[PDB]
Amino acid sequence: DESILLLTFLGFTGLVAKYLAPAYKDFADARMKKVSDVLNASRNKHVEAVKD
Amino acid sequence: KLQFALPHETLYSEVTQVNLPAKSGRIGVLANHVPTVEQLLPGVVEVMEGSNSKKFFISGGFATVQPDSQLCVTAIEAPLESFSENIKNLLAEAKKNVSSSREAAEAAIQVEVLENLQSV
Amino acid sequence: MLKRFPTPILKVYWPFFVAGAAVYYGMSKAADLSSNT
Amino acid sequence: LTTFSLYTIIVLLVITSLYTLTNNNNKIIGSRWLISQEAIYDTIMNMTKGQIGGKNWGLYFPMIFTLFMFIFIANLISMIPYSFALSAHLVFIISLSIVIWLGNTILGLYKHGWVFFSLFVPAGTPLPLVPLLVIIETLSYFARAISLGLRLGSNILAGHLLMVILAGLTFNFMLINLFTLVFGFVPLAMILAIMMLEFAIGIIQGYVWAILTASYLKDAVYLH
Amino acid sequence: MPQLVPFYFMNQLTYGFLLMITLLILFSQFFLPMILRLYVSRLFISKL
Amino acid sequence: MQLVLAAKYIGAGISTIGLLGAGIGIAIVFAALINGVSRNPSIKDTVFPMAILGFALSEATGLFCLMVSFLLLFG
Amino acid sequence: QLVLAAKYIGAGISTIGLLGAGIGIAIVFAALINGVSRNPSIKDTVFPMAILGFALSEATGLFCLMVSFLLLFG
Amino acid sequence: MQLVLAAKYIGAGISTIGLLGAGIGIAIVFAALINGVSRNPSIKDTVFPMAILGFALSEATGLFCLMVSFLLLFG
Amino acid sequence: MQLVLAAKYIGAGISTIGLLGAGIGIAIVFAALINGVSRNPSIKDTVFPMAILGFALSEATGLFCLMVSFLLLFG
Amino acid sequence: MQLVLAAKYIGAGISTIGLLGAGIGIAIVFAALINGVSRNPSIKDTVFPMAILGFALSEATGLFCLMVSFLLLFG
Amino acid sequence: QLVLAAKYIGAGISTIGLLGAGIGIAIVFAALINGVSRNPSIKDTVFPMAILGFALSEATGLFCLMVSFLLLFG
Amino acid sequence: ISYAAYLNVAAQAIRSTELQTASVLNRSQTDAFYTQYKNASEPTPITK
Amino acid sequence: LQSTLDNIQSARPFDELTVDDLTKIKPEIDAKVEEMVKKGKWDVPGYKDRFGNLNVM
Repeated sequence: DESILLLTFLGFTGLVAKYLAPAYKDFADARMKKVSDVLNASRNKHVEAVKD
Repeated sequence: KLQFALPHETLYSEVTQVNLPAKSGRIGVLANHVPTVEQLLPGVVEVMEGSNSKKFFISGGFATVQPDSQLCVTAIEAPLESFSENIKNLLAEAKKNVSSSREAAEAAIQVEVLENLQSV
Repeated sequence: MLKRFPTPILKVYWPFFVAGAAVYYGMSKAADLSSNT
Repeated sequence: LTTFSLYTIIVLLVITSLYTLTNNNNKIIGSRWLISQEAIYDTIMNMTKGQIGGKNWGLYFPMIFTLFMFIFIANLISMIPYSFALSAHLVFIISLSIVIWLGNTILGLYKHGWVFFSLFVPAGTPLPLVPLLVIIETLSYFARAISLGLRLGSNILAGHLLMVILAGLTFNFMLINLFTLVFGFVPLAMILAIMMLEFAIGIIQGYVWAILTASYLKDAVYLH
Repeated sequence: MPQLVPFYFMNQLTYGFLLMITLLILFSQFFLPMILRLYVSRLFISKL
Repeated sequence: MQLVLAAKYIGAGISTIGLLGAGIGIAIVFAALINGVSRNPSIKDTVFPMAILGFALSEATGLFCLMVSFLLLFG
Repeated sequence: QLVLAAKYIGAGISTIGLLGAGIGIAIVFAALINGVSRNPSIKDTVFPMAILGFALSEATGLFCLMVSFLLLFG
Repeated sequence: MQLVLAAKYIGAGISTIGLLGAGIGIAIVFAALINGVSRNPSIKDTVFPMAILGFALSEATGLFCLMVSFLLLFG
Repeated sequence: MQLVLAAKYIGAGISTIGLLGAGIGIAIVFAALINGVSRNPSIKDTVFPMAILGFALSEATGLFCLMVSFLLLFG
Repeated sequence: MQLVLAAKYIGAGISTIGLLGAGIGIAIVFAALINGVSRNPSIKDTVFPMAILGFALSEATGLFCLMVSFLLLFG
Repeated sequence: QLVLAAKYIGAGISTIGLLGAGIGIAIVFAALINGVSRNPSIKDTVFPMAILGFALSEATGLFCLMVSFLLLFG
Repeated sequence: ISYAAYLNVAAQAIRSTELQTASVLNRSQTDAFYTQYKNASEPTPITK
Repeated sequence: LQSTLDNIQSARPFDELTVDDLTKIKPEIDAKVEEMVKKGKWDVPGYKDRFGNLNVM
């Protein structure tokens, strides 16, 4: 009975890995980029201040 | 064909997607839309001709899809970039104006504009 | 990795902890009654 | 001792991993996993500053956070194919709910005196319905005592039972003759869809607990 | 239901409420402030 | 004896009907959310807290019904 | 025996009453969401009135529920 | 005897059904209040005494029904 | 035993009534979606996550009726 | 036995009631479609997929009900 | 005997199911009339939609009806 | 205040970054005195 | 200033940055963190004022 349930869970992880796992990778990547760009922007900014 | 016009300019006098801010909330017109008369409230307006999109800040006016597929939009002033900091300074003043003060109603309109600015 | 900065708000959670104690005693008596019939 | 005790330990160790190696030693730049625990932080920052905003909102920010994460983890672990009733052991969940409700009632009485009973005067309604509106405000106030617990518990319990009941039925579909074993996968796909829904509603319920026991606390801290 | 009626109600419940107190402290002193390091670090980076 | 056990299971079936009301209720609240957003897209942040609150409050009554059912069913 | 059966049956029938409350609460909250989308600004006044309305609708359902416990337990 | 006593409990359960309409009734009054007030911002002062009258009346049918449920059960 | 077993099968049928509320419910959420999108031409990016959220929750209450129904039917 | 056999045929009948809700539900989705396309003729290409989707989901709740009916009829 | 009585009773219960379908058909048609009256001109696109909507609503009604027939006839 | 007066006040407010041409400035403020009359008799001019 | 400009260019953790590195070069980090925990406010503007703040709601 419960081997049917375990089969359902295997299917569940299959769908998750199919659709969600690349999506969550892309989502996480997008944010990571944004944080990095802001960080690097701040570095540029203080370099400007020295020159000023 | 879309028509967009101001007293002192003409902007589009159909055009693929138009997004309009109205008494009835927000209304969208895409190709043929059924014939409406809607008063445009003080607004943020988008007009798209193909995928190209132009963004307009609109002082309210009137919208009328004509039954001949002429979307007559008439409003007092439309570029959203032109409207965009001096307005923030004004917004402080407008809050001050509400405090002392038809003038009361005017200051209320200024509050409406302040909301309209917050969208920008 | 791990870092600890104490937040002394454990005396802010005094009514929460007190409620837990009252229920422990009352649930002890209830548990004894339910473990019979 | 109990099976339950072993799985409560498993929950603790899972939660530790979310702030010990989900973190990249605490990288400012942020890692793909640690970005997740930033977003959870932000939507509870903006939720519990939003609910129980006021002079104190951060003072109850750890409490609402450990109510989020506990339920968030305990409705994934309990959704593993062999894994025990923790949230389907309703007696722990409902008890925790009543404890928090009492810890609100006591917090309100203590912090806001005997004018805490003004919470159960909803408004200055006309005098002939003032006593009625005290009675069925206190009644609804201790309907809040049990509602919060019964929400989470019922959702999780019903989900596991639905999946199991259908699993046993489709077992007997694939035990009867081969013309039924052809079209034996079609009900199975329904169980798969249900398992997707049950994972979803456990996270939705996880948000709903933590907003409701922010809402009760909103009522309790700020009178009326 | 055997999952809602053991005789172990208080035993289970003891281990349960212990997990809550543990997690509360654990978040409050440890894990919440390491996120607050991210917040503060960002504000110092904001200053520079 | 059988009469008692029968009546228990009958009483359980009957109670379960109460959940339907909450099922319609949830839909009504979410319908309102969708309509509100479409009529003012900038409403979205103000409505969202109220929406989750309203969902929960609607749901609870159906779950009260379900609890009476479980009181009979599980005993 | 028959008396025991009778209380179980009566408890069942009363529980159906909760149905009205589940719809009721939703109608108040729907109107709240509709009202706030109509005004953009009403919410401060309206939200108290709405919580009052919620309570009153809920209270009717609670009458059904307490009747159910009075039947079932006695 | 057994039948008469039984009929109290069963009859009471059946009696409890009427309450659902009044519950819905109250919600309808409050819905109209919210909706109207959102249109005006200011009708509310006029509308509030009217609304309380409406509440009491919608509620009242439920109370008559509830009374019958207690009369049937206890009496 | 025949009485108790008959009570199980009947009680299941009674529980089945509860599903109807959810059935209307799904449609109500979708009706709001269709209307809302028709209002804006373009709201759909915002609204579609809300629509799925509403659908799942309404359905879930329905499923609670169903799990009780099958608990009686098979069990 | 007569009691059990009766229970199957009776219980089936009770289940059939749930389907009424689904009938209304389907119609609601179609009503929204008609009004929606009416309000903006060119909304159709987005909306027609949504309409068939809404139909299917509403129908699915109905399916679960109908399954319980057939189970009581035939096993 | 009891089973034959039960066939007739059961059949009756199934007849109740039909009320919903009657409402369903009307709702599709109400929308048709409203839509057409709004446009004067959407009608040709909408007319196949309306027929489809009728058919599907009706189909649920048909299921109620056939279950009744099975119970009546045996 | 009329509907178009309502819109007018909004338009004037809307003319606030600066970039504002003369036609804008004229469209924002204008001087006129509406001379109300009765029957001959004249309630004396007051700024429009 | 010439020297400081050079110091920013040839050493700068920005292609890998851990809070341990900022805590180590500035104990100002920990001072502010501790003051915030003491303050009992876990919203700091500085995180959302240029650095992101995406949130479910």
